[PDB]
Amino acid sequence: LEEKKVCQGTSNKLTQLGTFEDHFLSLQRMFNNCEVVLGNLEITYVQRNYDLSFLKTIQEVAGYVLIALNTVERIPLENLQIIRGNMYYENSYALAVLSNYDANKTGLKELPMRNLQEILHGAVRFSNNPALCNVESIQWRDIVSSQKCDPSCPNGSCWGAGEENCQKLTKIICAQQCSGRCRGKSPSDCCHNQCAAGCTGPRESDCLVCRKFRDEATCKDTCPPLMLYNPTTYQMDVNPEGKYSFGATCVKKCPRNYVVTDHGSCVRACGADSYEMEEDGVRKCKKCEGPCRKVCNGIGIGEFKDSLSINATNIKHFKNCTSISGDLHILPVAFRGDSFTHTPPLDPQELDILKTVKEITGFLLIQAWPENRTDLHAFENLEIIRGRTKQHGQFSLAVVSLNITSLGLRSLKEISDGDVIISGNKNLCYANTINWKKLFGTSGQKTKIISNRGENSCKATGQVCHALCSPEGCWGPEPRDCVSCRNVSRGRECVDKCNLLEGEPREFVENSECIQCHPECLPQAMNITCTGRGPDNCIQCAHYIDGPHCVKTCPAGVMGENNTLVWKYADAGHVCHLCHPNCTYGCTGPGLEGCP
Amino acid sequence: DIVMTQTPLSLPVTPGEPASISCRSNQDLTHSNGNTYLEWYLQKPGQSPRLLIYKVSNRFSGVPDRFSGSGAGTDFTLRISRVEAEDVGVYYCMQGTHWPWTFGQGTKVDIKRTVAAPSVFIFPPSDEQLKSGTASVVCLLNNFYPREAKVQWKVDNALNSGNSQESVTEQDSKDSTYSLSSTLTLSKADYEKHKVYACEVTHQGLSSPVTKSFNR
Amino acid sequence: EVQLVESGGGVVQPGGSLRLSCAASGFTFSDYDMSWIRQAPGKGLEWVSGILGGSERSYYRDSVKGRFTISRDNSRKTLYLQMNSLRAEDTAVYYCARHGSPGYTLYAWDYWGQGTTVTVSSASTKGPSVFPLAPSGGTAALGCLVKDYFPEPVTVSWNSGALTSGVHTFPAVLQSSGLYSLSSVVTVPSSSLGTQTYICNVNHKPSNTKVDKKAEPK
Ligand SMILES: *[C@@H]1O[C@H](CO)[C@@H](O[C@@H]2O[C@H](CO)[C@@H](O[C@@H]3O[C@H](CO)[C@@H](O)[C@H](O)[C@@H]3O)[C@H](O)[C@H]2NC(C)=O)[C@H](O)[C@H]1NC(C)=O
Ligand SMILES: *[C@@H]1O[C@H](CO)[C@@H](O[C@@H]2O[C@H](CO)[C@@H](O)[C@H](O)[C@H]2NC(C)=O)[C@H](O)[C@H]1NC(C)=O
Ligand SMILES: *[C@@H]1O[C@H](CO)[C@@H](O[C@@H]2O[C@H](CO)[C@@H](O)[C@H](O)[C@H]2NC(C)=O)[C@H](O)[C@H]1NC(C)=O
Ligand SMILES: *[C@@H]1O[C@H](CO)[C@@H](O)[C@H](O)[C@H]1NC(C)=O
Repeated sequence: LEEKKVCQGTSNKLTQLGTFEDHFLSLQRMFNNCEVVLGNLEITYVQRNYDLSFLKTIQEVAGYVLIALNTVERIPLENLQIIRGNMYYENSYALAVLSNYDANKTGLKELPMRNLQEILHGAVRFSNNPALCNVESIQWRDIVSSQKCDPSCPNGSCWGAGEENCQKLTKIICAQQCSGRCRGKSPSDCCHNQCAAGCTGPRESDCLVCRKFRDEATCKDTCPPLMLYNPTTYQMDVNPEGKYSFGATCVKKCPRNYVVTDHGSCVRACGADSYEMEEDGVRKCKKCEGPCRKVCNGIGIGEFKDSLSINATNIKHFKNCTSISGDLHILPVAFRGDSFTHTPPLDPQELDILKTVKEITGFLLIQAWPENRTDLHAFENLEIIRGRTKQHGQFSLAVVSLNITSLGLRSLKEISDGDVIISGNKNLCYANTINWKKLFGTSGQKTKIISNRGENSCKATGQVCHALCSPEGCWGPEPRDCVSCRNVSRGRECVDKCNLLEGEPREFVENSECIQCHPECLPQAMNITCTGRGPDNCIQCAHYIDGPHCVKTCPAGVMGENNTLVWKYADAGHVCHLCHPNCTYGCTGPGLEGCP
Repeated sequence: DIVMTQTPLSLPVTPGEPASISCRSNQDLTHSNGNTYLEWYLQKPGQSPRLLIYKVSNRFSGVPDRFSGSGAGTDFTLRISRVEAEDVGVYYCMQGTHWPWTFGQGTKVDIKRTVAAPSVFIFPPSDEQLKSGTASVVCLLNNFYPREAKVQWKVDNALNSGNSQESVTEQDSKDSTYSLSSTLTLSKADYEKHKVYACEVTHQGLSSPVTKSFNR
Repeated sequence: EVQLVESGGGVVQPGGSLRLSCAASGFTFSDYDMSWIRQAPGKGLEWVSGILGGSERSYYRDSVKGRFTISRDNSRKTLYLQMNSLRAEDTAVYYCARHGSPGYTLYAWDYWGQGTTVTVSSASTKGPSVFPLAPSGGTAALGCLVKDYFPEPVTVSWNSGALTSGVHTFPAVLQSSGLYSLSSVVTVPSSSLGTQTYICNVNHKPSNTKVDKKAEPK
């Protein structure tokens, strides 16, 4: 149980790019002396008479193992002991060897994985390997969770020719008492529960490999946590012995330039739904609130310098954009198509790709829109139009000759420069309820709002701002369309009341917003249920009480101070209380009489 | 421009029988978006062209399944499973994939019938025309099939070239025959240099060439 | 129903100018791209020009570019082709055609106009000379030569419509003079030559020329 040489592994599946020779050299360079593959092991497109002997050094794959479209006779993974299957091939496979043959049905004969004893997660699949010998004799039950071969091999089970390639059995022969794996059939032979492939003895220090984490020369279910439970305070303190996880290893410090997941693991880069920030002194991954930031070029910029409009051909390129550098221009030709360039008409529903757009730095010029839409719903999340464009007229917002009945620009809070023109929209109401000047950031900005539906005709039809709106007007008739609320709001909706004394989920009010009480707060009958966020601000706990905390269950095994665990029991009033220090697996009541 | 080659250019067909037209481009017609904009248009006599087939094999609305198309890349075929008399006209393949869009030269589909020999006539120039200093002598082939016929002018047994023009009627709606005129035009001065004006017709309905002639 | 009705065609000298019109009805014209396509005397179809429904862009075949201008007036549902610097090679029937498949996802054209003719030559208007083609089987043939007229067309009847059976009036040919000529012929009973009167009625509207000619045996 030591540190081992680590490599990254690949995620290319079945892609070929170069010559078989270049590809083979890439593999050789990658896995050279590699003992632990942090990712996947993809062995593809290796041809006959190529030497893959370096693969003999590989002992662990963290991801999946893919062996496909090879014609080489031998793949010598003789020392591969475990595939953890933390990533899957084809949505379900940790091990997949597929189609290792050419049109002559010649190819992979020898896959002597004589030390492969554990596949932690994932499935196994062998397909179309007409030259593969002996692997059909394997008893996979010993490995996966839920010539002829030597006569000495157990039940005719073997990975190859020799006695040395007889399958080693460490699970299915084990006594009924054993949790996990063994060295022999006796209850004396059982391995520690944390052992992965087999053991050299009964202890955590004896395991051949670890099921979860390796902290030094010991296997553990988890790494020493970064935070601790403090029984005196019922709160969480920093752990001075805490460690982060790096692959299946516990480490005091991440390698460079790695970052730390919320899960406390060391990774090279944060995930796609996340952003990075260093707080505090640690480079951390945090999940994005809303769509992750993404700047895209607008119409008349870069690749779109000679593009008339948003249209069928370019629309999907705005997918996930949150800020547009430059303009968005939408013109009648978008919806008509262009027959001469085979530009199809824009599918109206594709316009909802623009729902992620919160900012446009230039101008928003809308001169056409599908007639069956009643508002500019695609731009319901647009917050700012900066109007910085310097060579395309005076208007930063144009809404011209459309069929809409409301603007629906629910999130719009600033038009920093440029004039606004809203003209010729014969069904359009609500536009005069807005004090446009309050949106402006530049002296003298102007509006030109005319030849829309008449204000008096709108009033007479009931097309007015909702009763729950403030006097600041609205973007449509709904309580979500108000510029601001009469009083309280729940999310983006102006509402007549928060669920203080009645309704579910129960709430409190914070700066005129209805905020949900914590789920552990028990709803009170015609009386408030909480005074603030979280499980310490409840009037009454729904289940158990742990100090100031309303909790779902009492703490049971959590890491405490002095390198100990914390166990608690619940009394008749549902209050949590410390177990006696010597009930190291928990208790049902106070004292030694609590842990018989 | 992409050149579209149609074969054959002329297609007599027996009603009720199949017919096929080949269209070949000098450049692959697969667009970058994956579609092949290869179309067939039909222009019936006295009408404008109208789409028959699009994207190689799709029948336009109203077009019966007697018409089909196939092919790919540079090689295409229009097939009519059974020709009807109302299908006569000129068929064009058309390419809309590369700029500029182009048409083939057009295949004229008409009616196949039995061989029929022309009745042949030669007409001397009128005196009235001669008065004006020009001589037009006309040879007529009347009601013949097929359309192909060889008409040669011989003047005192010298074969003439470059001084005649032909006109051919459209296929007769009732007898499916053709009629042809060949008009030999000479100055009066040239006319009066010779004696024997002859029209010699070679046609499939004639066992040997027919020669109509006059003297003057 | 959808209709496209063309006009404006006519005869013009090289370097002259004409404007073709295509009036649309029965659909929303401004929703459709439109093209002009032409067909010369001896050729197939040739695409000439195209324009988008709202005129945002126009397209021209090279040999035409700079001499032709396509345009449209959507308020009058009308398409135009302004033709200037007209060359001999521009002589053709011109069609307008509608891009029924928006953005050319399926096909180029559905509806076409009936066509309008453009003839460009340095020739001038002139009635035809009408000479006899005199008879002598047993069927006889006679006719009338309609020579040296400009421009097309000419119509020819026989005894004012009395004689139709056996009539062939040939397509006109274009002589090196730049003038047209055709013949109209009729097969007739040999026995009838002595007894029956045969008159070709020729008409040429552009020169207001109306001729009747009696054809007698030789
Ligand atoms: C719809 O959007 C597409 C893509 O945004 C536009 O396609 C782009 O059109 C421009 C101009 O037509 C192309 O640039 C041009 O390149 C030629 C080089 O052959 C050059 O001569 C021109 O001066 C011009 O720079 C651009 O390549 C093309 N991009 C793509 C990806 O196709 C299209 O014009 C838009 N159409 C409408 C109706 O909105
Ligand atoms: C243009 O917008 C108007 C207003 O939304 C649409 O008219 C409505 O059509 C629906 C569907 O039948 C009716 O339920 C409404 O009563 C109409 N509203 C009014 C106030 O009359 C119209 O359909 C849209 N045009 C197109 C082509 O989609
Ligand atoms: C708006 O509603 C808020 C509740 O969010 C009101 O705050 C209350 O003001 C009344 C005075 O009439 C107090 O008795 C309550 O104690 C306050 N409520 C809370 C939750 O703190 C506020 O009065 C309302 N104001 C307007 C103008 O509607
Ligand atoms: C857009 O964002 C979503 C959310 O994470 C993601 O699943 C998807 O792959 C993204 N699409 C594109 C084209 O980037």
